Amino acid sequence: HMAVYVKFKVPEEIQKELLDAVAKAQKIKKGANEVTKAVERGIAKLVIIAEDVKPEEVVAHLPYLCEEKGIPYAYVASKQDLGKAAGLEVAASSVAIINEGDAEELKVLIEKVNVLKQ
Repeated sequence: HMAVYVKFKVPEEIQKELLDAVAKAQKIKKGANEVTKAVERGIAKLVIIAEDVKPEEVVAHLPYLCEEKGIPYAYVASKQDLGKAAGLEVAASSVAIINEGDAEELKVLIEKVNVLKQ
């Protein structure tokens, strides 16, 4: 695979961690338009982007925006799965965690991602 917008590989074990962060979150934003607003306003603490978004242009601006705003981001395989972790019955291309369920887990998972992306 790897779409152009997928800038680093996130293995399955950290993908699960990401999904589980999303499911236990207290407040999220869902979908590219809401996610992009939340990064632009500086309320996202972590952005999670599906790898299988088509058209890819829906999410292709997100890694750049996140990097330019200092916001951590990473990937999961499935937008279906992402939408179910976010409490939906439809897919989500992207999720932003606004208020997380476990602070300490978020800070460990954000570092894990830093490392992946080096």
